[PDB]
Amino acid sequence: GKGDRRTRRGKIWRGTYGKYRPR
Amino acid sequence: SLKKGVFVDDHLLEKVLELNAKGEKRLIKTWSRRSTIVPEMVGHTIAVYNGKQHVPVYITENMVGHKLGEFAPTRTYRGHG
Amino acid sequence: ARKALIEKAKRTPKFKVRAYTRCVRCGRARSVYRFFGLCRICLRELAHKGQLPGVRKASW
Amino acid sequence: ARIAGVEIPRNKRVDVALTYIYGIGKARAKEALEKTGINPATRVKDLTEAEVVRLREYVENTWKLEGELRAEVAANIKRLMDIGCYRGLRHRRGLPVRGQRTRTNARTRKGPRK
Amino acid sequence: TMNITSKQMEITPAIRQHVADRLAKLEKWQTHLINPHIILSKEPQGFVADATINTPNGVLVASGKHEDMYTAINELINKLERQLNKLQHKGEARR
Amino acid sequence: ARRRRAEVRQLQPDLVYGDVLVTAFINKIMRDGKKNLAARIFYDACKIIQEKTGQEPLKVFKQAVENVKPRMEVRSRRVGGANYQVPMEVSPRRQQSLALRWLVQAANQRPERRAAVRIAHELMDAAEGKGGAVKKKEDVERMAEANRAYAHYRW
Amino acid sequence: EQYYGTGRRKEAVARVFLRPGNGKVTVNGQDFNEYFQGLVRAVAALEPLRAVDALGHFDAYITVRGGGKSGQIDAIKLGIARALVQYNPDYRAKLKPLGFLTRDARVVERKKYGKHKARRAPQYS
Amino acid sequence: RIKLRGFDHKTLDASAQKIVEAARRSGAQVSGPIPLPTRVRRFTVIRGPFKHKDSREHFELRTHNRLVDIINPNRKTIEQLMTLDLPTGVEIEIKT
RNA sequence: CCGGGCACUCUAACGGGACUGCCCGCGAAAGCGGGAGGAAGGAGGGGACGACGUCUGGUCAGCAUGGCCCUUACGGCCUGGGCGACACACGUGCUACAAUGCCCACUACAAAGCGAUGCCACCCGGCAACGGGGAGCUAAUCGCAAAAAGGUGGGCCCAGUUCGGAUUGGGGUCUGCAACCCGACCCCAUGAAGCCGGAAUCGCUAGUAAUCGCGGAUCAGCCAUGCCGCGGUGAAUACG
Ligand SMILES: [Mg+2]
Ligand SMILES: [Mg+2]
Ligand SMILES: [Mg+2]
Ligand SMILES: [Mg+2]
Ligand SMILES: [Mg+2]
Ligand SMILES: [Mg+2]
Ligand SMILES: [Mg+2]
Ligand SMILES: [Mg+2]
Ligand SMILES: [Mg+2]
Ligand SMILES: [Mg+2]
Ligand SMILES: [Mg+2]
Ligand SMILES: [Mg+2]
Ligand SMILES: [Mg+2]
Ligand SMILES: [Mg+2]
Ligand SMILES: [Mg+2]
Ligand SMILES: [Mg+2]
Ligand SMILES: [Mg+2]
Ligand SMILES: [Mg+2]
Ligand SMILES: [Mg+2]
Ligand SMILES: [Mg+2]
Ligand SMILES: [Mg+2]
Ligand SMILES: [Mg+2]
Ligand SMILES: [Mg+2]
Ligand SMILES: [Mg+2]
Ligand SMILES: [Mg+2]
Ligand SMILES: [Mg+2]
Ligand SMILES: [Mg+2]
Ligand SMILES: [Mg+2]
Ligand SMILES: [Mg+2]
Ligand SMILES: [Zn+2]
Repeated sequence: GKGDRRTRRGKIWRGTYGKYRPR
Repeated sequence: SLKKGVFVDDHLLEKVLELNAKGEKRLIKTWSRRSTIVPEMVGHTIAVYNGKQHVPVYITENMVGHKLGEFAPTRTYRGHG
Repeated sequence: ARKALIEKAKRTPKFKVRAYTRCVRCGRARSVYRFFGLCRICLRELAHKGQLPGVRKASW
Repeated sequence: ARIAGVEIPRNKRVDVALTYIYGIGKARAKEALEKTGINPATRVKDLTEAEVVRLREYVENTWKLEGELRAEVAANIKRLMDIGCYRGLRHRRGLPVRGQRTRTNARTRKGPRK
Repeated sequence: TMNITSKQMEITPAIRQHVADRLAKLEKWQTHLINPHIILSKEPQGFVADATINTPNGVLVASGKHEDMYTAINELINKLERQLNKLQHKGEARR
Repeated sequence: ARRRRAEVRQLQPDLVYGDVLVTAFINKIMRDGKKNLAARIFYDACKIIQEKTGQEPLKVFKQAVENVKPRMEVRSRRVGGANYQVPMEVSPRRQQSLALRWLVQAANQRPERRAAVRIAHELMDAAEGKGGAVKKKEDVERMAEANRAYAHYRW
Repeated sequence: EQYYGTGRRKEAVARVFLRPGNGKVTVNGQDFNEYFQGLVRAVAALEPLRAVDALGHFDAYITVRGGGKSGQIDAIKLGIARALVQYNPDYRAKLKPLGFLTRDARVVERKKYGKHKARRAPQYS
Repeated sequence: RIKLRGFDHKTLDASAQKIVEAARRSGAQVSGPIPLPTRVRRFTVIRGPFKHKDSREHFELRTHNRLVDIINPNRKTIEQLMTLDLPTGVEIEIKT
């Protein structure tokens, strides 16, 4: 999961926001 | 990549919009791989630097949004073994 | 290419991208600290010498 | 066949089942169950072919698609391998594109090793 | 597999397969030689050949040193052989 | 443990049955520190241990533990040129530890989809003498026995 | 009216008010049950009250900050324990040997350089 | 409010007692020295000139703040404090 | 939040407390076992500190320095390339192969830090990255900030899958003079290997391993999954 940009947990690891982990 | 502006050096830009004006020639030598191929370039032979050599690329409307460097590649490979 | 190098980082050239910290003592580009003006080596020598104001071996 | 570019996905939920098409991801999927008001939880099995014909028709006419796409797609590579291109000349060698290291890894683009 | 490091020296495919060939002597013992690593190196006196190898029964480490590079390598294998026969026979004192 | 004896920690008894043996178990269910998780499993199973086979989940648990603890085990010494599997009794310490361990381990190999069910069922069967754990016990114990004649090399 | 003690475990501080009553407990402005839902360790740091056989004797007003839910509990532990022993300090006996007061000093260890997680060392040849 | 900064806390706190307890006589009501949370700057550095990345010594920099309040100013507390015994470094602040 | 107060919590400076000092037991003594009180006992836990020396260890490329060598060149400036090449081989690591799990939506509880051509509240455009406006803060008084795992209730139903997110197509954003070679991020589509790993082999004895997120240096940006720190939840076992 942590590697999958399209998911919450994805973005959290990556330290970014987007549609799948919004601000 | 590169959002609003269209990047050509305004050094080879000048050179292409002159040669087109009076009686269009070829053989423009440049070291700018960073330059976009802008539709005013479409057809020509420009000599592009990969760093040991100036490699000539015929321009065609096939390729425009690209960079002049993409067509004169920097590495000589040929294989392994 | 060495002492000429330390000079080249002094006067600030064509583009501001080309800005890189060197250090004052040694001409070291690598592991320069902004706050000190120092490399990690030079920094150490001085700290230990007691020449760096309020700077102390940490220990927690 | 079933639907769309002729996959068939029975027996699971529709938002998922649609993914099983080329071009249709979890994203494009949720779209068309909105635009047709078909309820994503309903499993394909209970369709009402009325809904199904509606579902087929939007998706089929809206984007492109099974066998297309990959035709249209591949055409870019055949273009990019045609033009110059570098990133073109890299498809020509079956080598990686986007600037990854070739010294190690790169196995997905190179296949198993020998 | 087998790796060779020529350190501060310009080595060759031919001498590389020579060291591969000299190391082959340890195949005699019929025991797995795991990721062997030789290092060839100059020195003012003469060359230096090191190798470090692990096997199911332990690890081999040794240095050859000599004027001729080839006699250094031989010396290295000579020292390695001993170590290998010892790992192989050591507890047979099982009385 | 070169030096002295290695203390056996005691353990906070649990907040449902007030019994150390349960937390040790919950500890053995635990994975990556997530203890709350490790709890619900045991208790959820305890729901199931009552639900099916109406009884006292405490009782069932504490029964299947005694139904697991191995009385005798092999621990192998090198003598001369051969390694002898040697018969030796397990400490009550070690039996608990081997009890809980095989229990869980065998639990997690069951075909049941939900973890607590796996825990539920494995315990119910071990109470009765059936299962992966119990086998491992009887197994270990037949592997002792048959070595009875190496009981002299015993420490 | 009131009874006080200060609990702490692991970068967490609990202020406990032992004010006498039904046994309702409030933590940071809501009952124990709302603030710790789920977690089973929550059953509880109230254990000090069941220690001196008073169950309902007191209510509790409690603020708690620092750390995380479990850490917070163990602080409440030396809280309701420190508060109750204050109330009638014949209360040390049977609270103390029951290991109720005496806040545990166990905390996180510094990460050390050259190691990874402060003990776990990196892999070698 | 008069804010005090600087590195040595022994030097500082000496002159937090100087300034505060100065204006106790020459003024009032002198709200006592209040220590602020100290701002730590750590530097971790690789001990040697060369490789050896697993050997390092930590170096920190302790910059601590104190605030002191004098209730009623009593101007000429604005004189008796218009100089004072320093020491050699520290940061003085004053505002209303 | 105002009044009001320093009791709290805290903050950060100075003190106290642990001594085998007291009881039993043994000893010739040192000291070992056991007990009491105590927040803490037998070095309370972690740090800083690391002998004469060893490896003819390491670094002339941080710096210094003897000696040898080059002086329209082994010096100096620049544009561009390269340091990222890829048949292969090893070392350190990331993410995983799933149900003690994955996804959505709502809802909690830290610590240490860092911020002026910086940290950006909040409002608006945008699915979004971002872009507009725009307040506060020389910062315990503003901001990064959301902590995450957890809690709740809903979906998934054993499927190479709602596991895993590699690879590639296309469309955008930002830094920067410039993102061909070579940046990071965002969105759409693509969804590889991988079903728990041979010989072999590493770490860790308790707030430790495991697992979960957060900060910082360096820094335009960033290839950080690295490093140095920080708390959250929190085991197993040690006969020998
Ligand atoms: Mg996924
Ligand atoms: Mg994970
Ligand atoms: Mg730079
Ligand atoms: Mg589409
Ligand atoms: Mg890349
Ligand atoms: Mg930690
Ligand atoms: Mg440390
Ligand atoms: Mg390392
Ligand atoms: Mg090493
Ligand atoms: Mg006070
Ligand atoms: Mg010492
Ligand atoms: Mg040497
Ligand atoms: Mg030098
Ligand atoms: Mg250059
Ligand atoms: Mg490199
Ligand atoms: Mg490999
Ligand atoms: Mg890595
Ligand atoms: Mg403020
Ligand atoms: Mg597949
Ligand atoms: Mg999938
Ligand atoms: Mg990608
Ligand atoms: Mg693309
Ligand atoms: Mg396959
Ligand atoms: Mg499967
Ligand atoms: Mg494994
Ligand atoms: Mg795993
Ligand atoms: Mg130890
Ligand atoms: Mg950065
Ligand atoms: Mg980070
Ligand atoms: Zn320097």
